[PDB]
Amino acid sequence: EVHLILYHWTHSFSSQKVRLVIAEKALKCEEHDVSLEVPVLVHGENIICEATQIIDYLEQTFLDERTPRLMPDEGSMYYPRVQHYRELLDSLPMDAYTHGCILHPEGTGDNVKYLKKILDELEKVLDQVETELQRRNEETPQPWLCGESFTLADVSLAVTLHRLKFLGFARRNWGHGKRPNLETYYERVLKRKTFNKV
Repeated sequence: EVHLILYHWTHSFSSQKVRLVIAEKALKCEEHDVSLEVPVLVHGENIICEATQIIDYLEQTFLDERTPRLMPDEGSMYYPRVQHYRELLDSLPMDAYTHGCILHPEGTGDNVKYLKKILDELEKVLDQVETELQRRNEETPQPWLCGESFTLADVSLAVTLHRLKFLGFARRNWGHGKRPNLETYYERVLKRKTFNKV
């Protein structure tokens, strides 16, 4: 029971990731929606910016047995694998699918080529995730992406999937015969109560 402050943009993608971690870790936090772009966490005299650095801080700093851990031990068996999927998902340029990376009309020729690149990049990441979720299925007599416990890889995936639904990508990328494990996963995430709150 410590008093954290979080300054965020309530509809931003970074904000949803950080607030989900904070809900999962069951931490008290006074939230300030400062919209009118990258989040800021204050913990007494410590001031941490950017979702990934805020989340890493929250994991290292709150070691109380009462607060759950979203990661296994750094020398544990499956830490490298969870770190791998969390970085994979966190590398997707989620803000770039709508407009690309060049907005001026005079770079349309190259913007559409960049949009192809990242959209092919997105297809492989989701394909890689769907095989991993099948491997988990083939070992269930129920587990999340990397193992039995909800994890930072699952935080990045739940929010990444929610974000892709919002942008109109879900219909062509899971359900209706396509990537059935992702559909089940997203359906399970929506019912989780920490995610529902955000």
